[PDB]
Amino acid sequence: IXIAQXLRXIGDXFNXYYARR
Amino acid sequence: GYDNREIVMKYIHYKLSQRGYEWDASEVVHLTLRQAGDDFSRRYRRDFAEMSSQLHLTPFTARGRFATVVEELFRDGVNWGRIVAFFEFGGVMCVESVNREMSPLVDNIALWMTEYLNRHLHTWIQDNGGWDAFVELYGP
Repeated sequence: IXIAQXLRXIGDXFNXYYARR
Repeated sequence: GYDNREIVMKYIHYKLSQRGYEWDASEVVHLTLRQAGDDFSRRYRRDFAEMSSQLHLTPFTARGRFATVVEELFRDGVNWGRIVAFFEFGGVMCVESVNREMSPLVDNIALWMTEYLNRHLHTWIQDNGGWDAFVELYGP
């Protein structure tokens, strides 16, 4: 549930880094 | 877009070959996901450094850990970044399986990932432009 919530946080941050326009 | 199974198979084959392991079984989707996965891994290398030992992977723990992690990852939502993390998490599970002398698990993990895409992410993916949208947001 570590690994999963810390993938999640960073996935969201990553999906920032690749925000639309 | 098209087929989730092929997308999984190609991603996993690529992640394993990077570590020198050859796994027995348009292209712009596969390439884009590779590029995104590699940048994800490059950026968050350090952050998930301990992960393989955190995984504590065995034949009895694998399915349960996969469910636990993937279900928690997408509990409150789905987005392309979380999907890339999902693919990378799978890649890590496969690499660790070969490392812990559990290479047959690789086929199971590919099935688990394929099933999860087909049964739980499919709706979101189609509602949000399909793999074509991913290509436009993340690829060339």
